Amino acid sequence: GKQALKEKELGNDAYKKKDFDTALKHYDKAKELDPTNMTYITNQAAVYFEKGDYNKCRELCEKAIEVGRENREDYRQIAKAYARIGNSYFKEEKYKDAIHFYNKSLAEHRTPDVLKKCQQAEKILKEQ
Amino acid sequence: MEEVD
Ligand code: NI
Repeated sequence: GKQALKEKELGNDAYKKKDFDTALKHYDKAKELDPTNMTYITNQAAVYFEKGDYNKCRELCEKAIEVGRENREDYRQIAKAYARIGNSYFKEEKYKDAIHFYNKSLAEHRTPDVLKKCQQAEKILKEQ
Repeated sequence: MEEVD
């Protein structure tokens, strides 16, 4: 499992500098080596989110959750996957869906950042 | 940016 984590980290470093092609290629190698790890998939979802491809981001998040449900110990990462789907809807101003997925996320694992994002989306929707 | 793990 060692090499996969090395590949993931080189991908993370690239992602942060906005070098998305490099990030995807290293995450691909990490997935090839450790296919039951949903983190490499959610990381690829982050890359598409930042490229503005919200649909692909959500497709990957759904995929990650599928993989994660197999290993019944990833509740925190599943919460993260749901939150990312929520964020992608938020970016597109599709607030009802953003709120709905933040709730799915919170039910798995409550986090202050997701709660804050949800409250923000709730305030925007309520006013509308 | 979105957070990576
Ligand atoms: Ni490389």
